[PDB]
Amino acid sequence: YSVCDSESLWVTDKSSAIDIRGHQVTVLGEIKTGNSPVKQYFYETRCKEARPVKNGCRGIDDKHWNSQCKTSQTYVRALTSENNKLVGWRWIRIDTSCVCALSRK
Amino acid sequence: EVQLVESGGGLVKPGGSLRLSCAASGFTFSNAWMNWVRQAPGKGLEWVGRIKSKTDGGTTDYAAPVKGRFTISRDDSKNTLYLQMNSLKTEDTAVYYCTTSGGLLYGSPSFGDYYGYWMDYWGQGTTVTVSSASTKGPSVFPLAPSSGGTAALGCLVKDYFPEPVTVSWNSGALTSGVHTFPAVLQSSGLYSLSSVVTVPSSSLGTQTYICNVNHKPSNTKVDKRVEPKS
Amino acid sequence: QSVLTQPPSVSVAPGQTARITCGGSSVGRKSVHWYQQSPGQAPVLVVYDDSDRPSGIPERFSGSNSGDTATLTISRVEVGDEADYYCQVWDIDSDHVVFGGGTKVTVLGQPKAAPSVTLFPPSSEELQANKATLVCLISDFYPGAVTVAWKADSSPVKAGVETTTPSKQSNNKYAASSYLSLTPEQWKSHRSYSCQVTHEGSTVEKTVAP
Ligand code: NA
Repeated sequence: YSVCDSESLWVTDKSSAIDIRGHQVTVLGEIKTGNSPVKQYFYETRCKEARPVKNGCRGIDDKHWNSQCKTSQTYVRALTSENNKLVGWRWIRIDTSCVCALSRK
Repeated sequence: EVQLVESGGGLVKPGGSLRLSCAASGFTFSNAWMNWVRQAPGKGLEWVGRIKSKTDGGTTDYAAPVKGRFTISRDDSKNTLYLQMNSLKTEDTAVYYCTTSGGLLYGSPSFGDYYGYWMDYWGQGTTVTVSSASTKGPSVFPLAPSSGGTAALGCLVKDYFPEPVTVSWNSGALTSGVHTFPAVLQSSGLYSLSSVVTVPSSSLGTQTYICNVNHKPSNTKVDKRVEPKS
Repeated sequence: QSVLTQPPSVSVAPGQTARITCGGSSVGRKSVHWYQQSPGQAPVLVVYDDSDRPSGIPERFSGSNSGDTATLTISRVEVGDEADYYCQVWDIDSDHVVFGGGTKVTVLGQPKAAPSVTLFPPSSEELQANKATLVCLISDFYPGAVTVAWKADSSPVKAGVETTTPSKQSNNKYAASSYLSLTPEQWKSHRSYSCQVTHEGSTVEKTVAP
């Protein structure tokens, strides 16, 4: 078991993302390093829901803690543009895990 | 306006030491992070080290080739940055620039910070030469005259150290046609330069051409008459 | 300690656009700053945070960032923009400020001028001292770059050659000099020596004999 339940998916229609600068950029549809192009896909993992149990994450000490499952993001490099100019590889934020957030009381 | 004035550069032998100062004005020096950046002759810029503001901890960081030999410090009550350079190496030969850092909104940059941390003011620098060569006056050789009715003659000023050398002709009475070329720094560590003067070929047998070489670092003076091969 | 890479040189005519790229190191993870260094002067910040302009910097100077590479673009170039330009980043992987190797921007504001070449043989005085120096004096060329090649008879000779950097003369053209060291026996065994100076793909050659 986990404190939070996550689910994974192959994302094939990402057209926009926030990059490491905190700016919105366009994510291109495909890539080319070798002989032919490769469509640009991402492997994402997100929370199934915010409260897998009534009071939040599973296994939390209800009396002393508030809790909530949250989707966390990581950086991956992606071929990107800015209003179809300045095409290049940028570090962008994508859903990568589900983490339990805590606060006393 | 912001001013940064470096001082303390000079010529030393390997293993010597020097202390650079940088007098700042026109801004709150105590709030600024300060850097030293150097530039070897004819090469690019190379960060030497930094010292944070006292607010942000007043700590220092150094570039790899300089760690353990150089010490940065600051005196906020005199608005001065210091660079103590010990155990100098020939690779340390460079112009040394004093620099302020800008774009620090949050004190010390965090891991995830993308923007910030540029060098918004630079001083004009102080020159540090580290060389194992010893002070040495030049050997002077005549470059014999050997068309527009003109001949080129001159003299070769060889194997001197350190700069500069002053070449004149006929004690100063000859300036038209004189081209004293910048010196070459040889692999031996010594300089050589040439001065050539263009003159009319008709005067080669009736005008005496003497080149006066003065090397003040060694107190060497040479008068050398240049004459045709014949 | 990570390598920020720039092309070593760019030539551009007045009015044209100069572009200087910069890659490697932490480009894409930390913002890029750009510095202009005019001959004999300290560097000057001309772009910060990829694309912001400090007060007083002409709008002709703009930077951009394409993630893996950064570009300084100088529109409507002027002869005053002739300088070395350095990009700069905080290098995460080594905890260093790092600079690119620098790009020399040459602005072609004068007509091309071929170098004048004067070549001197060793003096008899030097020879009697068991030394020999060939002196090749190069002057009045524009733009300010030459390549010098020495030839024994007609064979290349790389050893013993010391060539200066070019320097600006008061007439705004350039001068340099090159020295070939030989032994007196090397000098006398050959029929001639030659100093060949190449400037914008054209060679000016001078020759001397014992
Ligand atoms: Na050209």
